[PDB]
Amino acid sequence: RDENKLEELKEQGFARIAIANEPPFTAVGADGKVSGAAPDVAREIFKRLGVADVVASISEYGAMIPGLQAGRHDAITAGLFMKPERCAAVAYSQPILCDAEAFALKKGNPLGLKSYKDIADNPDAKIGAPGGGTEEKLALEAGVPRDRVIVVPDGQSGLKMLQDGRIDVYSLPVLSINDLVSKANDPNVEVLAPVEGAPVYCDGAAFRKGDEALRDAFDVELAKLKESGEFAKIIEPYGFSAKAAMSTTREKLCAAK
Ligand SMILES: CC1=N[C@H](C(=O)O)[C@@H](O)CN1
Repeated sequence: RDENKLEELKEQGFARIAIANEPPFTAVGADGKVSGAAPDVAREIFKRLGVADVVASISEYGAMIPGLQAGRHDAITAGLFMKPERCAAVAYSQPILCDAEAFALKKGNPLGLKSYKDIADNPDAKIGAPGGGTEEKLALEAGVPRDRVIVVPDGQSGLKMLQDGRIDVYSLPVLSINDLVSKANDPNVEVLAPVEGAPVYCDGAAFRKGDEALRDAFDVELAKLKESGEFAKIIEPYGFSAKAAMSTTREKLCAAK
């Protein structure tokens, strides 16, 4: 289950992957099929490694690394963006899904919220964000107090919380917000993208430190997918940029900048 992880996954027939259900990063249809850019890439690569299918678990973003280190899943494939502190806890693949950050906001933006700092500087402003995710951390880092950063389980709840006036802003990656609002059919909601002063992130498939040999194998296929253009064929129908991911590396994103 360490150096010989791939072998066991092959003779097991499947790999356990962690997702959050946030299109177009991850998605689950009523059928039960797991799609989205991250699981499709993960699915294709595992297939190439002799691993016949993926079995997915839904959880919130903050439970993913703990679940991985506890050995509950074989990889995180969910748009879990590379950050120094995350990089120190897992063995990431090379970059896959890149995106900026966005705001879902009341029409006309009554509070003038354009950066995470704007939220911090207004004591009335509450921001909705996934628990343990990048947006929550960026709000906290900009100086939004804990009790004004509100944990939101998923996009549909964030939208509803915004409509109810529980939050003044809901924050996800641009592609996630765009997808959510276009399906929302709500003239009172408005998108602000990208968030001013917020970093641009890329994710990878995240593995246990002791599963680095599996990570290497996954990466050999990722690199071949990138080289052929097949990588672009999988992720770009979802709105992602292949070039962005190919323009940087794990080490650059994991660097303390
Ligand atoms: C795809 C996605 N990634 C963020 C993260 O990696 O924390 C989450 O906070 C929100 N959605």
